[PDB]
Amino acid sequence: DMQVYIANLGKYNEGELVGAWFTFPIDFEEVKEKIGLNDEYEEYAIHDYELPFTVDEYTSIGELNRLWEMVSELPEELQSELSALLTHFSSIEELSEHQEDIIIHSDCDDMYDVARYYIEETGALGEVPASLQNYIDYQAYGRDLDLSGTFISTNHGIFEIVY
Amino acid sequence: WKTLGEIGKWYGGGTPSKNKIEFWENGSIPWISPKDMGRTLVDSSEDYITEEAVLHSSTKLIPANSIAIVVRSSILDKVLPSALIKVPATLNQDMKAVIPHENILVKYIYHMIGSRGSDILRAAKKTGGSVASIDSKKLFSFKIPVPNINEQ
Amino acid sequence: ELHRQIWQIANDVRGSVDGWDFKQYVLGALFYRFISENFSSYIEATDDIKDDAIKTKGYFIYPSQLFCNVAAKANTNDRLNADLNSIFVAIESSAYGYPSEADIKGLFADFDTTSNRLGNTVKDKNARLAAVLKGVEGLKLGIDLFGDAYEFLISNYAFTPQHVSKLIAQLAMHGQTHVNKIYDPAAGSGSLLLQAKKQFDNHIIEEGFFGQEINHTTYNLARMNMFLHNINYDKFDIKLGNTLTEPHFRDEKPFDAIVSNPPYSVKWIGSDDPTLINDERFAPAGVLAPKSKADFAFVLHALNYLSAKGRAAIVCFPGIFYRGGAEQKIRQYLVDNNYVETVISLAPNLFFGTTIAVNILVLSKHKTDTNVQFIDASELFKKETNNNILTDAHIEQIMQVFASKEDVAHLAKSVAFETVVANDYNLSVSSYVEAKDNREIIDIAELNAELKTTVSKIDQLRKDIDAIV
Amino acid sequence: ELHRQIWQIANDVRGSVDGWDFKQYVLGALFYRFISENFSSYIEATDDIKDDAIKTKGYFIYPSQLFCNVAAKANTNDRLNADLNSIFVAIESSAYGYPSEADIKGLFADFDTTSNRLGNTVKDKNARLAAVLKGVEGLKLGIDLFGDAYEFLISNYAAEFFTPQHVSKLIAQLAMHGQTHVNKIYDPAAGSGSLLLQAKKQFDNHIIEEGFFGQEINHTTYNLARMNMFLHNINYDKFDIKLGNTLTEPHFRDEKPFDAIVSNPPYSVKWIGSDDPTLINDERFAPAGVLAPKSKADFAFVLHALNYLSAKGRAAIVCFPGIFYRGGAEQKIRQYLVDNNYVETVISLAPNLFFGTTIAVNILVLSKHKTDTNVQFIDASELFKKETNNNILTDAHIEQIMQVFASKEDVAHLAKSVAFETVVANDYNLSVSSYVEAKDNREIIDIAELNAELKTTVSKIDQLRKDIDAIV
Repeated sequence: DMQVYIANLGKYNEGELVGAWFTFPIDFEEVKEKIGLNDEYEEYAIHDYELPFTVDEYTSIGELNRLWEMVSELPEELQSELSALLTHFSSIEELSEHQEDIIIHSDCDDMYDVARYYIEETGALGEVPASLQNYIDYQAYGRDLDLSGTFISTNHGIFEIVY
Repeated sequence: WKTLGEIGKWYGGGTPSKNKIEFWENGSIPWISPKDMGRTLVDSSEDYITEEAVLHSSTKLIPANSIAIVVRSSILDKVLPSALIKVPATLNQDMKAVIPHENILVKYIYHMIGSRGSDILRAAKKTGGSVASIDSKKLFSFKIPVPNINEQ
Repeated sequence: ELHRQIWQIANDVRGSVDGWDFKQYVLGALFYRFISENFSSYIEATDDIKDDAIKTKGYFIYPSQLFCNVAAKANTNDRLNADLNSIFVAIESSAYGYPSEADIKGLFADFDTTSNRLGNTVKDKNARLAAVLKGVEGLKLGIDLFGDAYEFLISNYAFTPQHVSKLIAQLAMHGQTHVNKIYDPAAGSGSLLLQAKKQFDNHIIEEGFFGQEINHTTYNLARMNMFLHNINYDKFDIKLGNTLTEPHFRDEKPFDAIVSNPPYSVKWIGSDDPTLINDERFAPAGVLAPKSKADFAFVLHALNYLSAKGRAAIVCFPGIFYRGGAEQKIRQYLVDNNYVETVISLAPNLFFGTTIAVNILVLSKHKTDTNVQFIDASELFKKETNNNILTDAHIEQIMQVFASKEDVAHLAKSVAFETVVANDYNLSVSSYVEAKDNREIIDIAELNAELKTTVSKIDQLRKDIDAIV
Repeated sequence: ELHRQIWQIANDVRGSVDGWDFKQYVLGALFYRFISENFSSYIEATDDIKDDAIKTKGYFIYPSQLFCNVAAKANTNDRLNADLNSIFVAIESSAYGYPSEADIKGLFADFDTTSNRLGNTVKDKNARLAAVLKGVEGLKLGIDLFGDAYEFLISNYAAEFFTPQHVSKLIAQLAMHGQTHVNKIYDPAAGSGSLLLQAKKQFDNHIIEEGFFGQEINHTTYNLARMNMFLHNINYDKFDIKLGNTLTEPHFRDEKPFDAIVSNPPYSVKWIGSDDPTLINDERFAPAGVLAPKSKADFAFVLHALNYLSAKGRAAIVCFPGIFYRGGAEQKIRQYLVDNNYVETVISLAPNLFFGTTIAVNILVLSKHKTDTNVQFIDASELFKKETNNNILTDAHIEQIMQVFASKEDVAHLAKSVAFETVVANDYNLSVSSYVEAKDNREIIDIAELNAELKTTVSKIDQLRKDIDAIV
């Protein structure tokens, strides 16, 4: 989980291929003793990674630990679905802005359940007469909430990006 | 003409995990819902969520002199519900809570909310035509008359 | 009578399945009858209610120069009617292919792709097509009220009712006789471009009513839609496919007025699977739209194809609300100049198979220099089912509001640009003026209070008397 | 948690089109997947997932008898799913003929109406086969209802009868008692017979005797319901389902006068008489006297159900609650049912406890095993009629319902047996007895009185001081 194959720019063609996997936190001198040096300093050749997100080929290791600390900052159900949540967003501090603004639904599993939750148990309208009990179009209600609300269908539930 | 929310650090709330059976059944902190709302002076709600649930609920602990407010599901159309919450109780992101600070009377703050309800509905009014409703923004951004502590 | 023939369509041809399946067959027979009547009328300019097989190529090139559909010598619907109720089916399948040969010039064809068919057996297919052709044949259609039947038949229960389209047209039109009009991105039907010709029967056509559309059956019915309204051959065509992927014509040209009706949150996977960051239409945005919407691609596409008198009247669900910093910088680039000028919100429903309030964005490369919103919530005449209709001169009231930047209470107005940047770039919280506010006088209430308390007290002591144990 | 994963796969394979054509994909792929499990596991004894001409159909005629196919020796899920740009087009309607026809023996035709050979394009078509059947090839375990996705692909509109499994469990545990007998089992008007699956694949080592001669109208529904049980090892060598309408064709009329049956009679089961053919003078509507009308012909089915009946074995049916006795048009019908105890017991239920009805039904249990007394042993609730995530094994009630159905357990706030002559004394209660004593409170005059008195006396001085403060 969350480990990188990063060495080295010396012998740029992935010659001097060393340094297998580095879980976080990752140090300059730790990897430097892992690899030696390439007679100078041109290292952390990002070429492979077990990460739940998208990383770049020249990201500095301090930025990597920064990203990891932002990952470890977030709750683990969100850490499981960072791939889905980052589709709406573009960065993690951006995600850390509205990290309070996520509605989690383990209880709701499709849009129908979202409609039934926000109508029935929320009580968004009050009266459910027995003459009117069946007669609440959860499908169209979910269509209209899908038009309005930013929704994300995931494995562990449905995540509503409300602002 | 004190602008809203500046009298005391009002809170947001915080939503737990309902699958945490230890953090959903036991304990005695009253878990407050907007269907528990609509009443007046609800010290304790119907739901009794766990006292250890604050490990995995991200809520706000409240004193005996807090007030509550909703931001979903009934306003954008009507006047806002409000209740005087009086125990240490907790609440989600479906609604919010206000504690005032020292420049005030919390009953005067409560009834300043309820009094200006016909206009503080209008204050941050739409902010989405969804079940999503009135923001925090102009719920923080309106000048109301707030007198001195001898006059509340 | 108009509604009598509408009633004839609403009963007679409706058989014997769901209308979306036999719709193609009905409209194909209707269109064939139209070409029959039109071609027979044209060849009289001497009694061809029955033809003659004397086809002259030096003369038959003149419809191919002129109407670009030589039907046949004697294969029209008037001439089908004698051989109606006879073997066989595919004479119409032939008489589709032959007039659609016509390669000279600018084909506007590949077109009558309806009847295939189902059908279960060949005699059943023959009897059904004979019934359809007789029922189309058994109508009382005079000569100009022909497209109205198409207007009704496309307005089955299942599409942008005519007053809303008229509102878009009047928003598209003031102080303007200027080639060209029009371009349409994501046209759907040509029903909204129908009113373009009702405007352009007045002076003249200017250029072709250019559309592009995705669904191929919708494409065919739209092409025959704007064919049926006596619209000339030369200019008036629609391209098939997505506009987000491959818009054309890119080169032709910066336009002068454009309308739309985009779909509801249809997705697109292109950000950035090609280099759409470095295109000509999404690059001044700086970011691309997410996959849960498409509308801003349409509006940047729109303002790309736009002149000094270029205006853009587009519709939206309220997904343009604020929706975050990328959507902010969309809105910001719009309010970077007077690109967007006015917005107009309506009231729910007003739309088929739909709920929500809709929004009407008006765009121009033209100074104001501020945003003057022109918005009501009522009225919005909501008496005929359901918010129907914005009646005749009810829309003219709204256009008069649109006319010169008015500031009417309980109605929207100008805002400052400094206000809306002081605002977080929103719509349409300003203004939303304060309906249904009432208050009363003390003395009536308190005298009723004291008298009912006295009634209550004497009833309470009377109840105490009634407390008999 | 595993069915959460399988559930998410069931959600995601629905992208991007509905299970009308994905019917063909799921059924054919899961069918040959079952073949490559079972039939190929017969010929493992370790060699091939990539199966080849190792079948020896001269000796592999035994699963062509027992599994009722040699399916595809050279056309496997591996031997058809590899590439792009091949020859040829046509692999999904007609010419897998040797498993589809398969006349020798026990053939059970319209068996392979999903995907044989045609066919639209070159390898858009056959590479659709390649890529999609390869993405389905690896859908592993993560097996009793391993087509839970198929139990949700048939439930795609169902999130009209599509077998609510709690009701199905209720019928199967209410098939009890007096059940270890022959035959096992008959079903008229079956439809999606997975109620038969939890009725017999549950009772597999218990008792397994005979075939399940269901009969439904919709032919695609018929075929999918036929192979549905066969998906998870319910044998279709001879244990089969017949096609047609149940009154025009009540085959088998000869085999036999049945003993134990179940059914769910749906709606859309009405028919016009009354009767124009010799069903005016048949074996079942001449005992009825008056005959089944154009609309309410649900009451014919119980007339059918007594037609296939014996005294020991009991029969559970259901009807939507448009039976009180439905006037003199059905009174004698009801009276025929109380001529003797042809009907034995009735049970009511709770709305909804179905897929969006929201009405109850009436369970009618019929045997000629008499006491004799009228039975009204019903219970509306509870019957926790919320969903299937609380009280999942028992409803805390199926043993209690079982005990009431066992012998005459007459518990209050629940209805009990009445006299056989009481139902002809009354005008045929179905069911008004008993419905005992909800929400009847009673309080103390002094407590309700003095408290009101005190709170008024609070309110009077509150009114007076309010008037004081009402001064500006």
